[PDB]
Amino acid sequence: DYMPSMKRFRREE
Amino acid sequence: QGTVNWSVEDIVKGINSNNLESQLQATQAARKLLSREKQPPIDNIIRAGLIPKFVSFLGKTDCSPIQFESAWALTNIASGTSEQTKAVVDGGAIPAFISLLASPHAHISEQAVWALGNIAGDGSAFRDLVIKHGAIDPLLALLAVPDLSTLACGYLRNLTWTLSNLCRNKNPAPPLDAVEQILPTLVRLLHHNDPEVLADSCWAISYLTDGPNERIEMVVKKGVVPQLVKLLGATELPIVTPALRAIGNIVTGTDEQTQKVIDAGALAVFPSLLTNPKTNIQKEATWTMSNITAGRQDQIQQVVNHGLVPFLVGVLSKADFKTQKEAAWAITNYTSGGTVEQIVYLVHCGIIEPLMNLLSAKDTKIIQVILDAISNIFQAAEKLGETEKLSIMIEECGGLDKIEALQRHENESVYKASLNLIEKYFS
Repeated sequence: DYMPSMKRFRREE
Repeated sequence: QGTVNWSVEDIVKGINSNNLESQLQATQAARKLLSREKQPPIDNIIRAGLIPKFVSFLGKTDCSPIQFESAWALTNIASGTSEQTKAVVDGGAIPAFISLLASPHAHISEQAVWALGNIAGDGSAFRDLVIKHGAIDPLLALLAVPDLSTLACGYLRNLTWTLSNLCRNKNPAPPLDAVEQILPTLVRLLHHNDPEVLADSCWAISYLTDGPNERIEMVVKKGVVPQLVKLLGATELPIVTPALRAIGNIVTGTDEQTQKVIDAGALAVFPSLLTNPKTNIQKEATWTMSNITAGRQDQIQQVVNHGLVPFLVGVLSKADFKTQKEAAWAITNYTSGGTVEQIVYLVHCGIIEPLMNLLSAKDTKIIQVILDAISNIFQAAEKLGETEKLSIMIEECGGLDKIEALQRHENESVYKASLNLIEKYFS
């Protein structure tokens, strides 16, 4: 919800 | 750059090419494929058997760029489903990334930190496996500087987030020794001036306090409760939210732990929290109050002294229904554990009418809770010989009609409790 994501995707810069 | 929009076939060709530079260009092309926002071909990359190659590239100390590109590719694969993360783990990625934590290149160690955060973030088993491989010491060693402000902000946020994932999830909760090893760094991060570092530190603390009173005690013993209360007062919602979660967790503990929350000055913030425009803040604040009113009579008295009972009346009167339910709980706990004088005070603040109004709700549990509260208040009234006055009070705001109607309610304990109330006080 408002918690940090469990996993994070590193997107195009 | 000539590494944009390669096919998977071309990537495989390059990675299999016996040329480190060709492998590097192909790995970068893979990274760029795997980092597009629209449906990155993670499963195609996995099916092509590339993961073991990426993992092997992690160990090429002589070619830091391919370490970086493969780290990023694997990071994004591990960000996916449990199955995709598992493909990364099964490729041997965990000790490779842990080895990369010691890299002299900040971007590479950072990418390793990120990857380990995704893997640990999958769940308890992978979290604990990351810990068994020995990630915690080098992770913490990355923060071994006199002043955290000299570290790059993004780097510090990534580290904090990964540590928070090492504190996250239950059944089982993290190993006790791992928690003890992480906690001091968490305390330090909890005093760092960056809103995201603060947010994530707070979330970590909230994870650690989400469990048995022994778990709570490990945290409370580190003396962080005053800092949590301070952060509870912050203007940034992403900070307040985990601060409040942690505080609520802590007051699910013992009377002494709860008392530590009160001594730190938490109650002074609840006029705002209980009227907060953000629904979940209000809900969690009211939940927190419900566990505080389940406390000792002197703690109930401190709730009274801080003027918080009118705010509970307020939330009961009008709020999101879930928040209202938390308020009903707060009241039932208050009346169960409170002195006669405290219950009298509660009635004088106007609790009866909104309590009665919520008896028309389509929720069996809150009906039960409210009926319980009414029972407790009637017990106080008996103790004062004022049951008739209370009966009249309930009747005048239309409570009697609702209770009479609850006699025909399908749930057993409901019509039993309501019939008892009718037969005992309304004849």
